[PDB]
Amino acid sequence: MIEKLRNIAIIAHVDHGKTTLVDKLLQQSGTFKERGITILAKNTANDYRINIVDTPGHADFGGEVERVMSMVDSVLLVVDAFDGPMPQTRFVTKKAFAYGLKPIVVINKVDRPGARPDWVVDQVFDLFVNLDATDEQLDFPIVYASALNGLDHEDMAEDMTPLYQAIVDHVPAPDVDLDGPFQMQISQLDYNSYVGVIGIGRIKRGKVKPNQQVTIIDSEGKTRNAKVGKVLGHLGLERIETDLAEAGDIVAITELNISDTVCDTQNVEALPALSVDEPTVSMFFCVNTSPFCGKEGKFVTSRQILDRLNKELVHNVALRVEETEDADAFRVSGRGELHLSVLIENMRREGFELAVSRPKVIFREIDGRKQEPYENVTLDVEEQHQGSVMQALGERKGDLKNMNPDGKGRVRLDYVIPSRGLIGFRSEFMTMTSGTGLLYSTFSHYDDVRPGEVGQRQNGVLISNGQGKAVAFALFGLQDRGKLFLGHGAEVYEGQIIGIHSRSNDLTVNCLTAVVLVPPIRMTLEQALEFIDDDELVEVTPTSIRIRKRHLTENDRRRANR
Amino acid sequence: MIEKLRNIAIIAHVDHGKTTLVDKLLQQSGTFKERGITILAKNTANDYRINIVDTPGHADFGGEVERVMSMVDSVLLVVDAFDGPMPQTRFVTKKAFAYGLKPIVVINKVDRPGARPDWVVDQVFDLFVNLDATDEQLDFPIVYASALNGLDHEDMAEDMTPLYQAIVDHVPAPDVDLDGPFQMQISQLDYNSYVGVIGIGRIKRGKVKPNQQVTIIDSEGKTRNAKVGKVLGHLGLERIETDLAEAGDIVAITELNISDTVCDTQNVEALPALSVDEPTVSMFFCVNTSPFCGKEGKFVTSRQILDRLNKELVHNVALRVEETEDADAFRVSGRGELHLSVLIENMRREGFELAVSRPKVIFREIDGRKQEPYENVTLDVEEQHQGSVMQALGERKGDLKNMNPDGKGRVRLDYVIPSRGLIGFRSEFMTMTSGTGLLYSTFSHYDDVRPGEVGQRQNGVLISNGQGKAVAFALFGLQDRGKLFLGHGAEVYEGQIIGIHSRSNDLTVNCLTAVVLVPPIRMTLEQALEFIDDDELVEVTPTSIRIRKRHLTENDRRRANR
Ligand SMILES: Nc1nc2c(ncn2[C@@H]2O[C@H](COP(=O)(O)OP(=O)(O)O)[C@@H](OP(=O)(O)OP(=O)(O)O)[C@H]2O)c(=O)[nH]1
Ligand SMILES: Nc1nc2c(ncn2[C@@H]2O[C@H](COP(=O)(O)OP(=O)(O)O)[C@@H](OP(=O)(O)OP(=O)(O)O)[C@H]2O)c(=O)[nH]1
Repeated sequence: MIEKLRNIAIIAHVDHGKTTLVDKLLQQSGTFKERGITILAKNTANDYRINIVDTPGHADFGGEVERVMSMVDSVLLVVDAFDGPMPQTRFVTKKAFAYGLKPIVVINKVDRPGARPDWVVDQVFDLFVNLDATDEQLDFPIVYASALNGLDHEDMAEDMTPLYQAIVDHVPAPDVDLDGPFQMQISQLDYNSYVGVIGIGRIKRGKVKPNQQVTIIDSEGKTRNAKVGKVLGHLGLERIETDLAEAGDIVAITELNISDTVCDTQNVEALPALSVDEPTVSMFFCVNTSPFCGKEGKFVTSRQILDRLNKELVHNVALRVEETEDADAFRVSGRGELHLSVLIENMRREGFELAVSRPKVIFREIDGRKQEPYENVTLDVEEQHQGSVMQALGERKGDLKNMNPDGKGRVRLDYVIPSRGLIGFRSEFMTMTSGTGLLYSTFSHYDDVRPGEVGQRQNGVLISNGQGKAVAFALFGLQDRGKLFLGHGAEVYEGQIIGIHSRSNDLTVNCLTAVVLVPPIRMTLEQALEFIDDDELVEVTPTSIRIRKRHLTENDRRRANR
Repeated sequence: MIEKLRNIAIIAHVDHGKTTLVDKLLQQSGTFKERGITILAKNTANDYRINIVDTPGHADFGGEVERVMSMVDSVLLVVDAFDGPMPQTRFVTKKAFAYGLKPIVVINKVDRPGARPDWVVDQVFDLFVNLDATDEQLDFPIVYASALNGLDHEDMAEDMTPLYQAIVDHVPAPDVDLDGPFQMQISQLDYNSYVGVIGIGRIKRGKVKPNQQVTIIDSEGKTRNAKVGKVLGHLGLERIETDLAEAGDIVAITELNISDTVCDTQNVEALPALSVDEPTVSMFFCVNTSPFCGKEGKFVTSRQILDRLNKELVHNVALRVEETEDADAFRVSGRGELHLSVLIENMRREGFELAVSRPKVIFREIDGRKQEPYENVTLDVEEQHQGSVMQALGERKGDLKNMNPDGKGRVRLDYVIPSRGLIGFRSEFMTMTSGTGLLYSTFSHYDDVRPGEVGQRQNGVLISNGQGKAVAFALFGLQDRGKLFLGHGAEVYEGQIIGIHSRSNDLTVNCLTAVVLVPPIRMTLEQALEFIDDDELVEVTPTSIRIRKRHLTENDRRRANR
């Protein structure tokens, strides 16, 4: 059972000719476009299973495939005999060397009259070498292939059985331990409207029963298990129990994640592996409980938000979601802020109403000291805006690297700064430069702490105390103590922010009780996200953005004290 | 002599009150705004010298100050008693902790009626702590200060002698070796119209005589020495010989560089230290020997180019220049390509005529394997231009990190690629996207090799064979075999490129002998630089850009064979 299994992954390009093979290969199945993940070719002339996971030619985002070939121990790279190798395979293959197994080349479309076998074999070598190995040698691989089912190999018997061999000879079964505690890391992931969350992966240690307690790793939660199932033909069928080394799937746990892990409960722990897919930012997703409880849009009862969040986790790799104590709340994490602000803005137009907390970083503990994540920052501002921007960032732990003046009168700057400290300067490096704040930046890596808090705002806010439209009567008078997000006539409610206060402390005012008034500010989504403190939320609807305190009345604000 | 010296550096901000102190401090000098680098306060009630190097409040580019405080062992930070600490000192000071000595706080303007001594001392602590230390403690420092020459310290005798002490107590003399072979690394740098190149730095080992042979390090050259001089008052005066630990200056060697080194010739070698100021790119600067030998501009005879190159090396820190075998040629290196293309474009408008070779990288040998430099690349292109840009970079060793789609229909991409391989895609990622090729990128660090050559072009070129204007007679006929940088009527010469050829091989054609002609391409400076091969040069004048082969006639091209 253990030495039988052969875990591999297919790769093909615009020459749509994958299976094709598998389809015809099915010379076993139930003897008596398109999918999937995966397909068994359990065959003989031993009854060896052969799990075959499709590696997508379409590059998803944040690198899906890293996870795919972490399962398998070898690969199948199909190529056209007339065309030759192609650029869409370069992304996959270049990632199948460093990690990393024996490959198997498959020269298809030989049955074509327009075809070039000797030339393609030679064309492979030169583009295949540039990717090191550094073996091959064999690299065998170097088969014929005919979907339609001569010269070179063989030729030519049952253009099928010969291949079988190719896999079983050169691809080995995974070095994994049958016995001991159960252990598995979840490589792939998917979802269904009723069924819930789904697993998929190889099996590192032990075995699994349908009803069998387990524990989640990276954090602590240890929810139960219910139903389990494996793979046969183009289908996923149920199973009572199975051992090891099997690309078999699973349901009824948690939320669960890509690069997550879950083993037994005794004599185990833990599971590492990042590899470079870990998230860096956390924020909450809780349902809108404010005075527009399902007014402006359509989707509200936390049931469906979960679905909407889950369904993204199928083809969004760089994303993690987590369950909470209070069930109308979910912590959603990702590769960045604009990786999370995309999710939010997409849901607005679909017609959602909900609220999200402020982005705190993921200080992922890397070896002794509690490391946090940093970004390589690029600025292009005018020379008069340098002395300001140097000051504003030198206060957020702004270590400068290589400023480079560019003749013009315009100057370039290259900072590196902690993610935690880079929350807020997206508003200010625009407010300073006055439109000409050419700036966006990339993630670098995990570095030490600042340390201590650094990305905190000064100011308080001008808070309301009732429902109604803002008036000349109030707004022209309130706006002397700092600025405004709103203007003449706008339905507000108790617990909202209409604007900024000129000092650090906050205020509760009434807006209902020579104007001539100052327009308001354009606070967009991500600007609202970066803005809020550790006691404020961002109310988002399909129509406009409004910001609120977590507690509505002035006295409910005074309640928060421990 | 050795335990006497005290090497320190001043720091002050908009409160222009440096010296001020020094000026009045001169209580020795020759007893019987502005400068400089540096000033001695050789005094007593031992005759201890005190070299004082000004650290500029103006941030230069590529970090000048790293080098400044590499000389000194402590610092003097002057501050206003009324105002307090300021943002321009944040850049300097934050770099005086990690490397790194005892500081000395100086509370000036106490004599002002508007002044706040107790408050400033307290204001220091909080902004001074955020920069770790992690001592202080003392941190003493904490003196009075009156230019005009009470409460707190002292007070108050000769508001001058007390200070002297402050330096001599807490600042130590440098741990350096009097004896053995001579050794020194050149921290600062400057130039004069006749005199030549100048040194400046501390003294690590040994001593120096005026006429005394020596050797340069990082490479091999071992040119002679002629004249040497030290510091007394606001002046640099000559000296017969001096030992160790002395911020003393020097002339008549080489070219010479910042972060360069030069020791004896026996029992020595070598000098390290980068620290992060090393260059990454090399290109040549040779005089224009082509058929516009001093036509369109004014400056040509290699004498003055050297001056122009040298004078930049005073306040351009991220730059290195080197001498050659053929004296009408100089290798100029820097922190990048656009750090070097700025120098070039500036010289054009001044009225220079010269030529430069193609940028090859600086594969600086970092530990065993010959490492080369890499860049964090950022792309913002439209979704239809992704599949192209992935192919074009996957061929230049384009390892993708974190692609991030942004809802719109526009997509973001974050590559990392070897500098060597990123030469050329600045033309192509514009030629693909068709104006919308939002791209510039930052240096990352030194990584392994590709390896092997990767940033080489395919095509040959359409080369001329005589002087005259391009005609309908030729150009409409030549342009069938690839494209053109020029059009109807343009004075050319033998050995120039007018355009591209459709295959990899080159061609020699005549342009003098239904048109209707295709306009030409706009080949700018940096586009011309990235374009040329390892046997082509870029001719730059104050008027327009033209590109040529290194050898003029077709037969002179056939000459290059070994
Ligand atoms: N001559 C030849 N062609 C091959 C071979 N393998 C695949 N093809 C071609 O590929 C197309 C389908 O792509 P495949 O890659 O085979 O589909 P698959 O993902 O399900 O394997 C077919 O085009 P189609 O017929 O237009 O599509 P359909 O009508 O089959 O749907 C078929 O002609 C081969 O060995 N020889
Ligand atoms: N009250 C007071 N002022 C101080 C003190 N130290 C410096 N200053 C002021 O600083 C200005 C000059 O800047 P400094 O920093 O002293 O010049 P420096 O670089 O040569 O030392 C002077 O202004 P100025 O007089 O307008 O310039 P000038 O007429 O002297 O050129 C002077 O009034 C101090 O201890 N007390």
